[PDB]
Amino acid sequence: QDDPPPSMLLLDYQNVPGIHKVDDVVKRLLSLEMANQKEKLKIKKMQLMNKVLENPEDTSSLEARIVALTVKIRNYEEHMQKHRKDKAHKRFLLMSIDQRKKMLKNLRETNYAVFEKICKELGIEYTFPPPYHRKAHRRWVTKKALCTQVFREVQKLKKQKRALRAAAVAAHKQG
Amino acid sequence: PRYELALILKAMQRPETAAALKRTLEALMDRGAVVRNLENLGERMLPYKISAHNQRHSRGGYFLVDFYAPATTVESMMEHLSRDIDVIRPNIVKHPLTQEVKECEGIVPVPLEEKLYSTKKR
Amino acid sequence: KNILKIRRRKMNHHKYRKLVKRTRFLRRKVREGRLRQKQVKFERDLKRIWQKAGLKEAPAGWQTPKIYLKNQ
Amino acid sequence: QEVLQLQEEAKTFITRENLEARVEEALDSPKSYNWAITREGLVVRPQQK
RNA sequence: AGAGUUAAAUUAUAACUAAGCUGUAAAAAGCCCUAGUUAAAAUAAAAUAACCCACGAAAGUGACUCUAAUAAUCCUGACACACGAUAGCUAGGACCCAAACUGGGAUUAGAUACCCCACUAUGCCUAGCCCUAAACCCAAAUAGUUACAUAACAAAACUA
Ligand SMILES: [Mg+2]
Ligand SMILES: [Mg+2]
Ligand SMILES: [Mg+2]
Ligand SMILES: [Mg+2]
Ligand SMILES: [Mg+2]
Ligand SMILES: [Mg+2]
Ligand SMILES: [Mg+2]
Ligand SMILES: [Mg+2]
Ligand SMILES: [Mg+2]
Ligand SMILES: [Mg+2]
Ligand SMILES: [Mg+2]
Ligand SMILES: [Mg+2]
Ligand SMILES: [Mg+2]
Ligand SMILES: [Mg+2]
Ligand SMILES: [Mg+2]
Ligand SMILES: [Mg+2]
Repeated sequence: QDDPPPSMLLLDYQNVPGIHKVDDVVKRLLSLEMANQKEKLKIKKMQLMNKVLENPEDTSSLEARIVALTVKIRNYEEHMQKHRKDKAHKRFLLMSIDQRKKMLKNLRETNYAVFEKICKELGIEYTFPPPYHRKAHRRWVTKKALCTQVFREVQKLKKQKRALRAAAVAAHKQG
Repeated sequence: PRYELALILKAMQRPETAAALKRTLEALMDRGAVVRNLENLGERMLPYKISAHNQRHSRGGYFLVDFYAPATTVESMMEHLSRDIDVIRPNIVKHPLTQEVKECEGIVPVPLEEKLYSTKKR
Repeated sequence: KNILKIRRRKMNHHKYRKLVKRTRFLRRKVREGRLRQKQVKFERDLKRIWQKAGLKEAPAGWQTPKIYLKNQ
Repeated sequence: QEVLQLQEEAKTFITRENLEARVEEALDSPKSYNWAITREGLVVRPQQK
């Protein structure tokens, strides 16, 4: 988790001349201290888009959109941790995650170098969709578990039988 | 100006009022607030009878406090004013001077609505 | 007009609900039976698998849970 | 402009020093927010009483 | 979604005063630990504004305040994912008032109804389920056109 420090002097007032000469109080009113949450999101967005990107000027580029959407997503995460039962924001979160991923799968298919970088930097991990979405239910889950255990047994038994064969034939061939 | 504190104080004499205002503002500056101004709308008969702190009140002093504060803290101040027995009733509103007036360009007259029904001849 | 259709269904449904009330514990019995049957066919399906794979006993530590007979 | 404006307004804020003075000051000076309108779109103010 | 708050009613509960009060097309039963006035927490529900037509994906949302907040540089898309009115279930808390059920009173040939009185599950809060509605604006989503052109009725006709 990052920490856009309380004193950080909101985005719009950072580049106005001679700000640092002003007395403590006004500096304080322009701080992230007296700020909204939306100001901390503006800051977080700028900072991320500077760490991660190449051309922070292009809003249009896929990568840019992915970074922005990722800020929004981390924010819904926070909100959802506080309000467990808000179903509306759960919707925004899951939805907006799917949009991120759609865009990622679109990067990977077009500019791969960048996609690689982004996944590393935002810690997103890109999984390929499965073929066959099916609901794993009690019967199937159990049966499959069994079939897997059966398999592991059988091939272990073939291994033991081949150990016995090798030992027998070797101790025979020697004398 | 960011928040507006509407204070309705129990109606009292000079010194005690002054005291209540002082301790109130202090509490505000301790929750991290910066106080812009202090306005006094006078003491009046309350519009209806207000029951607070085992007292049924008729009159009250009225004050506004404009101040900037970190978003987190409104709940805190609110808690504080709640348990002060000298406050008849507290409220904290987003300061009305933050919202700015868009321009009514005028009243766009709405024409009667057409084609709600087909051209059928009854 | 259309209600004639609705009315029909209405009646059907009523009569059926009524019937489920009368026939209730008969129905209970039959459904419990079908659940046992289900569990069994399941077990057979599993047994069949580990046997056609040449094993004799079921693989180590295999209890074959009761899924359908799951307490209501 | 905004930063300069606030720079000005900051001279006037209430502080640990001004508390005593300012409070006693405000207790002296009642203000009204009241005014009425006329069918014409005109403002009418009470202080002429 | 959270947290905080309450104007109008209503009620526990006393204080006076009156013998009745309630109730219907009309009565009865009920109550007189009742009624009118004066005082009043809790709970629940949110006149007027609204002759407005906003927000939300839909279900839904119209007392007040603050915090958080309303995906996508915006095509379609599931049986996958996440939601989903009322009713209903589990557990704990609430209970003004309403009320299936039930018990009384009428009504009636009967009345396991409509009407009257009481009262319960339930409506509320917390947590989990349940996944249904005439969930219907009975009109699929996204772009468009007003050309051709009336089965009937309805909310005019059509293209991709
Ligand atoms: Mg039939
Ligand atoms: Mg009670
Ligand atoms: Mg009688
Ligand atoms: Mg209201
Ligand atoms: Mg949107
Ligand atoms: Mg789609
Ligand atoms: Mg539901
Ligand atoms: Mg319920
Ligand atoms: Mg319960
Ligand atoms: Mg009850
Ligand atoms: Mg009743
Ligand atoms: Mg009866
Ligand atoms: Mg809640
Ligand atoms: Mg509906
Ligand atoms: Mg349909
Ligand atoms: Mg569709």
